[PDB]
Amino acid sequence: GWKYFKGNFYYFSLIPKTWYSAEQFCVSRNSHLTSVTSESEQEFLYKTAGGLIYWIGLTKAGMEGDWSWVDDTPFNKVQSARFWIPGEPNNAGNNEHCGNIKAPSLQAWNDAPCDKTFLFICKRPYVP
Ligand SMILES: CC(=O)N[C@@H]1[C@@H](O)[C@H](O[C@@H]2O[C@H](COS(=O)(=O)O)[C@H](O)[C@H](O)[C@H]2O)[C@@H](CO)O[C@H]1O
Ligand SMILES: [Ca+2]
Repeated sequence: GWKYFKGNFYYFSLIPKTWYSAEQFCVSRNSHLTSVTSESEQEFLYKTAGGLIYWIGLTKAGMEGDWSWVDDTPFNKVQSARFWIPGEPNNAGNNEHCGNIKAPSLQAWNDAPCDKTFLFICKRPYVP
């Protein structure tokens, strides 16, 4: 079921999970919840998501509560500003510490509670 895009395979889940249970599922398949580091990757993901919400590898880290990628890609605040839905991250209820892809637009990301269940997207490097 994995889809190939620019040197990576992607798994769009059929079953919803909390953010961490999803990450654990990805890790069990030698992958991680997906990072997003280019407009073309953002586009590939939101087009494939077809208007549905999917957990991605976005999650808060450090005392500052800075966003980070679970796959350890450094998070680039400047280059990522364009990828959030206007108004997000809005940290609703002081309890939105993980990130999903929501809107079918380059401006797609939202922060939501880690314990909410959504479909999720794993990313796995292809190694020739
Ligand atoms: C107890 C409760 O239901 N609280 C509501 C909040 O969830 C909600 O805050 C919004 O939550 C959405 C969730 O989007 S999601 O991807 O489906 O998880 C967005 O994150 C949005 O940014 C938040 O403002 C507020 C507003 O609808 O209503 C509360 O009652
Ligand atoms: Ca939010």
